[PDB]
Amino acid sequence: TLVFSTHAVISMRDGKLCLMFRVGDLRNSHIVEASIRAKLIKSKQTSEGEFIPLNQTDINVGYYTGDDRLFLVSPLIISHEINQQSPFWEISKAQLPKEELEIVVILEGMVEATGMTCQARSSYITSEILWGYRFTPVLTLEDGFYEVDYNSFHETYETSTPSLSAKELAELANR
Amino acid sequence: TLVFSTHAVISMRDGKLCLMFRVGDLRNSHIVEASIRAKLIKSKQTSEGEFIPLNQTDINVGYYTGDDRLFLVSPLIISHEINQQSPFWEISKAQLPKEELEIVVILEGMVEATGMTCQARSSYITSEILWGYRFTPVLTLEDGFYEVDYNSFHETYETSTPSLSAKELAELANR
Amino acid sequence: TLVFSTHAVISMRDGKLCLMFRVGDLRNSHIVEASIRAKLIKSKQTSEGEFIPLNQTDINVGYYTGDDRLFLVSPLIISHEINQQSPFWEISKAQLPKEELEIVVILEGMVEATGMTCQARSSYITSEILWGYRFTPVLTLEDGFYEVDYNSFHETYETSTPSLSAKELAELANR
Amino acid sequence: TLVFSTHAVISMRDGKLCLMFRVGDLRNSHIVEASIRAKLIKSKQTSEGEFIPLNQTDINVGYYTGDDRLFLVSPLIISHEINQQSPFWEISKAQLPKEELEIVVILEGMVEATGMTCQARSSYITSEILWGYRFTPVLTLEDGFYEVDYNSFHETYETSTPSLSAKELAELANR
Amino acid sequence: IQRYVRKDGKCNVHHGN
Amino acid sequence: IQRYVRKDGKCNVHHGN
Amino acid sequence: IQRYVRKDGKCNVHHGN
Amino acid sequence: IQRYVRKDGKCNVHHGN
Ligand SMILES: [Mg+2]
Repeated sequence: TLVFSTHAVISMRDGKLCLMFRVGDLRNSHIVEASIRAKLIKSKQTSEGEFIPLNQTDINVGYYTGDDRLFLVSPLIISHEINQQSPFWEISKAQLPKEELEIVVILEGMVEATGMTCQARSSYITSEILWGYRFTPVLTLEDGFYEVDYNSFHETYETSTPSLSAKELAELANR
Repeated sequence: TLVFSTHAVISMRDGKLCLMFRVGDLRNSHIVEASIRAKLIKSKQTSEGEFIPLNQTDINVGYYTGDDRLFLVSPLIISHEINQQSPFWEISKAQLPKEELEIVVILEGMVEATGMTCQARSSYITSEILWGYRFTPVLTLEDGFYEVDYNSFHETYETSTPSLSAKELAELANR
Repeated sequence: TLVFSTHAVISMRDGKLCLMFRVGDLRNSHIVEASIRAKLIKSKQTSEGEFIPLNQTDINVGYYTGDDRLFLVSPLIISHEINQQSPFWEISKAQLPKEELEIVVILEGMVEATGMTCQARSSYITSEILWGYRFTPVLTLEDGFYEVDYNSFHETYETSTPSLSAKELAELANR
Repeated sequence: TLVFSTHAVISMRDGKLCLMFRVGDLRNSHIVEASIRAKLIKSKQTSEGEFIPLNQTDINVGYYTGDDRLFLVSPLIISHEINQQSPFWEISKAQLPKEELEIVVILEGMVEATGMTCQARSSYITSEILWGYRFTPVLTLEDGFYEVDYNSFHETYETSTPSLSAKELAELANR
Repeated sequence: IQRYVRKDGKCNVHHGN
Repeated sequence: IQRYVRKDGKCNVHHGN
Repeated sequence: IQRYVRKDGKCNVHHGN
Repeated sequence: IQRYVRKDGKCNVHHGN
């Protein structure tokens, strides 16, 4: 059994469009100085003529706000907000699948029990990002009890989501 | 005997409203690369319909100014300034107790003597945050002598403090 | 055999002028918390009269964007964008060679297999920076196969590049 | 024999007023992930009535520019630029000595040879900061040879320096 | 209201494997 | 389209030495 | 004025346990 | 012009002790 989301989701969170994915914890320990980071792998040719194959570019996940330093004790849903400075700013539902790209996700931290440091890498190909979905919750707050269902760790349902590019959605908003 | 503040306080510091708490040192060593960070745990449903239970959000404690990298050799009073970008911006004295939230506080650093790395976690529930109080000092500057009284480490007294929301206090200030 | 670019290149990338150099990976392991940083070594006398010999100054390589935290699994081309805040802002092709300076490049990370931490330093003297060149690609995307040719790791070709100072190029752009 | 500046200096560097101090290297090794940081220790009572004895506040040394991550292979002169956001903004030559404060300086890094991590702390009391001085150079560039004279490591000479507060100097500049 | 984290530092539990 | 990185975490290979 | 930290690096003391 | 740092990585020397 493993702990890292399989698919990624895109949908609305308080008006803004967001790219989301879950990240799993460790049963046998707490991770110190844990940090989540995510790169965007995708070839692109500079108008300048130079063709960079698999150029990488960083993806906002809370670097500026410090919200990329995780307190992982329970599965977390990392949420990228899709803004002007997002590489998906101009990508829409129908536009998604026909993108020749990939998202790498990297989790670093120093394990406590083991006194060693970990790095768990993973990826998502265009055909692994799900537009218009949200993650099934996996944390129920029972009577004086908080509990996770790792049986629903990957489970995702479908939600009403406009098929417009983040940029377009913000353009209509102005009107 | 332990070294991490029990309750948290909120009161004025040079006009601005602040959420405060003490953080203890280590007798047998100095901590290198020590860093204090604090998350805000609290469930909230996006107007969008998705209900996130125990969503976490980072809490300014000097990340931007670098003042979150501690020089801990004596008990310190970490002070969060409550600004527009504070999750308490709209919370007032009478509003406080009826909040279904929690503050997690995390201290990381590499111990010197032990050559190991530590992480001391702790929390505060709505019913553990004290509005209108300040921490009793625990560092007297005797004649050619600085000294702490860990007997007063948790001791807190009451101070005159307006029962308005940080936002409101700043709105009156404009007038 | 080694893994760190010999010469550095300067040319256009989407309009902006950039100082580039390649950085090699490790065959026998992945590097965690890998970070690329680069200093600018060069003596300069303050108009104030004080002469600082070999004063050092940091060089933007993605600190702000976080793009200086590398995911190194394949040779990467670190690209410094030459802006107002670049020490080369006012340097042009013909101006280059007659500069009494040096660029130090530093790569830090914790190796996985070895459980040790590395630092690979290197430099470039004025007579080792090549104006108007680009790095030969070293990553071909064969039929269901990505591959590097470390035989072309240092190989560089010549490209059309204006012989103006970054500042000047931006001044003409305004007109 | 040791490697950390004894006194600190304040004087002009390209118009701006700066607080300076030297920092020593290690003979037997290179330091990775080396970082210089500096706190300002000084008691102050909030207009609010609360008296904080030995409150600490961070001191700009290149955090924002990343210039606080040192490449230490030769004695370096850390230079704090005294700006609006400097705790010395309003302090002038004649004002200096009568200040009840102290500057702590902290150097952290992981040693290479020893595979251990260091922290070298040090301080400066009001009566240890020298106004109107500059550090004697300790790096001569002989014929095809760079060399340090640790005999001049602490040596400091006197330079023409206005006895105005950083704030005042900037106020005259406007006129 | 029940805690997510306890004063001492330990969390509140899961069920897997 | 072929991956650069695999779900498990391993990359896609080179030829040197 | 008495120091908080000494040139060598050691601090100034407490009383507990 | 003489280097401060050499391609391989080693610096340029001092005289103390
Ligand atoms: Mg570290």
